[PDB]
Order: sequence, then C-alpha cells, then structure tokens
Amino acid sequence: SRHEGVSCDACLKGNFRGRRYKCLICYDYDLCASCYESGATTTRHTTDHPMQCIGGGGSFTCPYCGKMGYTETSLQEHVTSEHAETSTEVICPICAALPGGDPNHVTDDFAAHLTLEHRA
Amino acid sequence: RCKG
Ligand SMILES: [Zn+2]
Ligand SMILES: [Zn+2]
Ligand SMILES: [Zn+2]
Ligand SMILES: [Zn+2]
Repeated sequence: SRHEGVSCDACLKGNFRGRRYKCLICYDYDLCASCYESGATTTRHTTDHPMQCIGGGGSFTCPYCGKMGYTETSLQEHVTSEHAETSTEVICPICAALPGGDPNHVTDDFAAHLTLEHRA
Repeated sequence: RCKG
C-alpha cells in the first residue's frame, strides 16, 4: 500500500510504498524505509530522534458479501476467487482503514485495485 | 512531510 500524501524528507519521494517512519521530535518529518534504515538525516533531524512506524495491520471486511476478519493477503485471495467478475461499485476498506489513506476510494473492479494498489 |  502507498502512504498517500506523505513525502520523505530525505530523498523527496512521495506516496511511497513500504513502512513510513514519522519523527516524534521534528515537525511534519517523515522518512521512507530506505532512508530510515540507512540513517539518512536532513535539516534538524538526527538518528537519535524517536520515530513511529506507521503502516499495515488490520482485519478487513469484504465489500461484496460483508464477511469480516480478512488480512490484506487473505482478502485478495477471497476476492479474486469468489468475486471475480462483479461490476458493482464498492469503497476499498484497506484504503479507508489506513492512516492518510483515501477514505472514499470508489472502484468497480476491486480485484484489480487490490492487485495494483495493495501488492503483497 | 504530510500534506493532508
Ligand atoms: Zn527516502
Ligand atoms: Zn527528527
Ligand atoms: Zn466476499
Ligand atoms: Zn485500496
């Protein structure tokens, strides 16, 4: 999944995939996983600063039948199997349940959305 | 940076 609206303060990439590391000392300061693990610093940030990992987790509801308690992986297998060609519009639960994610990602091809925007 |  991509951290929509978030840009890395060291390499400047935005809407990046992977884990997001937020500094709890610097104002509005985030690093992508690569910059974090490599010890990148910019402006007033130091590697001693505590950081919060923001990311995955979660159980999700299938938008087509309402069954609950899927992981991201198990949701995709369930959808790509039992809801294969359904053209009914639904809102993505993964996008809505993740921080900064799109609260109303409407899609009429959920299986394809999962494969392209929620890669495992 | 978070813009939202
Ligand atoms: Zn970076
Ligand atoms: Zn910092
Ligand atoms: Zn279902
Ligand atoms: Zn989504």
